Amino acid sequence: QVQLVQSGPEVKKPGTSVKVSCKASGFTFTTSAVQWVRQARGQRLEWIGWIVVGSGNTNYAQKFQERVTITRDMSTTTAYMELSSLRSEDTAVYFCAAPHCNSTSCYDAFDIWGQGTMVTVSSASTKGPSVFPLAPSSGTAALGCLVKDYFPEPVTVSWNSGALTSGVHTFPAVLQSSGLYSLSSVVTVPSSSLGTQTYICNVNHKPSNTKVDKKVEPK
Amino acid sequence: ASVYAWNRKRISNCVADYSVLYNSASFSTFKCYGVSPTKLNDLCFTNVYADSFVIRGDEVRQIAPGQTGKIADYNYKLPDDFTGCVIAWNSNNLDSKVGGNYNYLYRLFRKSNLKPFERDISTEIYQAGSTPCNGVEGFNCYFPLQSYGFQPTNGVGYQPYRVVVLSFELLHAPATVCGPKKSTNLVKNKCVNFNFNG
Amino acid sequence: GNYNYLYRLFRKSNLKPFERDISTEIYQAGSTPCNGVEGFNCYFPLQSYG
Amino acid sequence: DIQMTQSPGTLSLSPGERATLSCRASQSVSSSYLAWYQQKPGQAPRLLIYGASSRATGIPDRFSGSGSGTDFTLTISRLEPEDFGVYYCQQYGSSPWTFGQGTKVEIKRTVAAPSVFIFPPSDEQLKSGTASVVCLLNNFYPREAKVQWKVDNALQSGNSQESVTEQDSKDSTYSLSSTLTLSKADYEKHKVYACEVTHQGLSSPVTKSFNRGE
Ligand SMILES: *[C@@H]1O[C@H](CO[C@@H]2O[C@@H](C)[C@@H](O)[C@@H](O)[C@@H]2O)[C@@H](O[C@@H]2O[C@H](CO)[C@@H](O)[C@H](O)[C@H]2NC(C)=O)[C@H](O)[C@H]1NC(C)=O
Ligand SMILES: *[C@@H]1O[C@H](CO)[C@@H](O)[C@H](O)[C@H]1NC(C)=O
Repeated sequence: QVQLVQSGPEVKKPGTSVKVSCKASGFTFTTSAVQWVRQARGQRLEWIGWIVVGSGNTNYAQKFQERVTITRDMSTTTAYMELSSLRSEDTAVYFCAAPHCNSTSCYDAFDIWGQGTMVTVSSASTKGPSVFPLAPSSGTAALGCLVKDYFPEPVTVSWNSGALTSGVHTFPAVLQSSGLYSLSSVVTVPSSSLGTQTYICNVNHKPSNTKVDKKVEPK
Repeated sequence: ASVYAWNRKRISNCVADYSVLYNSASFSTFKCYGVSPTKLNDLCFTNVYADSFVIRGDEVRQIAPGQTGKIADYNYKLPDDFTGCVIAWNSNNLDSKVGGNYNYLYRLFRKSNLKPFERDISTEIYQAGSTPCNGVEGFNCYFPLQSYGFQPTNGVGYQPYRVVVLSFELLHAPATVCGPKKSTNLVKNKCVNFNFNG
Repeated sequence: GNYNYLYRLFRKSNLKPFERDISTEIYQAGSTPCNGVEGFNCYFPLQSYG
Repeated sequence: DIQMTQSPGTLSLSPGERATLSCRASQSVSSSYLAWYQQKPGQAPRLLIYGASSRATGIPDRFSGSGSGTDFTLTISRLEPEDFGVYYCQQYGSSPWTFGQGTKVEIKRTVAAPSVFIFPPSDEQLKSGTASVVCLLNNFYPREAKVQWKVDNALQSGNSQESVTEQDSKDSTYSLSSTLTLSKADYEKHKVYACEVTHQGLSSPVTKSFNRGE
């Protein structure tokens, strides 16, 4: 079980600091190295820096030399990444990577990767979502739900408590200028089934503990 | 001296009093192997080796026969049949510097373990991967020595400790290193069992 | 590691033939009296086999 | 710093063809210090090839790698449905260990026109003082599509936002959702709301509208 587990999602205000953890398993941490890489939503991979676990020596990128410090603790076989003076530009997903090694030799690349830690930096506050119905117009029709004005990401949407999956499109959320997110989830069904099949969207937002079951009606 | 460059002193023909050192609370560690620490003055061996170095407190437990760790495996290994003593004392006031000391190093990587009483001071770049390092550090190519960075504010487990390991070697030669061998008062005109010089 | 088997490591004198000593008195290896208190130069006479 | 560039930007290929990706470095780098990673949406990168010509553990043998110096190539002999994702090349010899910009490998398909649907804002949201009109583009290819909002024949700009889903795993099509956001006052100041969709599969832009109230 050569594993690499990272912290959970983080939501910090601008001007603060975040410390992302990255714990190793399976291989011998003491003789390996750990790199940190960031990825903005829909962007490429941006290398932040690396650290030698045994020595503690660090190398950072030019763009992260000023606000990122990578550390490690061989006793708890965990490496950390401190990011000071957060801002909206820092809202991204952060990965840690390490070669698996035995007691004397190491792998020649970064083959073990963490699941990723999403860090959101904004002035917004926790808020539950408003679910509005997108009714189908009066052979196939489309209907859905609008999960509007919630924070932070993400929300999960299901149809018929998971029974309806075919033809379902849940779009990725957009960040409005108000700081809240908006998401649309649609489904195409035959026009005949509109009067003899109740459609209910199940919107769940764990950060706000919000569970909304909204029934879509043909006006 | 540094732990990887441990210093060895040779002791031939000189009387010594291990009682003023054993009775000293200054020494944080006084542990002997193969010979009792109390009964030490009577023993006689032809030569004495004195290995000296500096480590950190958490590593003082590694200076013992049959131990494993960074120091025991890559810096200083004691044989299983070691016959001698290990003495250690806290040297924070001497070997610790604010900001970290850069004078004491320790070997961090090595492909094989050290033989008993082996001394390795090579600075070859350790190849941790399959790709050969060509004198340049990088991924899977690290420098074998690392600095302790002793600071006065460090935890006592990380503070500097001076360690001296005394070993007593007997060869096919006359035994020239002897203990104090104190004496007592003498009484006359009474039947006594006596033990003079030899 | 089995430590249930012990052996006496210090004693003020050698045992006479077939003599048995099971005392756990703290052996004073130095000039400082121990007064039943373990510490520097005050050792538990028994030690476990490894 | 060493700059890593990847090509092509989008690799539209059919399942079963041979894929070929290129990676260029701004200066000569060691072949033994280059890696290729695969990343799927919502997933972590996965190492495929290292040392330019060393297959990783568990990676199928259809993935291969070649190159030397400044030019390197990643070759997929037979493209599998589980291989359509994003590919990166990284050099880890000289610090900083920069990454490439990525290559999206999508499933090639025939031109499909989008099904256009318009959704007026619900009365429940209208009670909140804000109106959101939604335009859905369903099952189309390629991904490139154009949506224009017209409110009483007045083209809108700067008050709408779009969102595109990943390529579907079954029909290899994309879906688009555009949301126009107005105040309740501005929503009640007009009557006809329409979205015009321009796409390759449409011989002419298709417009879907509704009358406020009807
Ligand atoms: C520690 O591992 C090295 C290298 O093993 C390789 O890399 C590992 C990450 C893993 O993927 C292994 O399956 C790989 O084989 C060992 O070094 C090799 O040892 C074998 C032993 O016969 C030898 O034939 C190879 O030439 C060696 N290769 C190199 C680059 O040194 C090493 O033996 C392992 N040590 C221990 C204690 O297990
Ligand atoms: C028996 O006990 C006395 C008590 O002081 C002690 O002096 C003596 O040495 C002991 N005998 C032996 C053989 O140790």
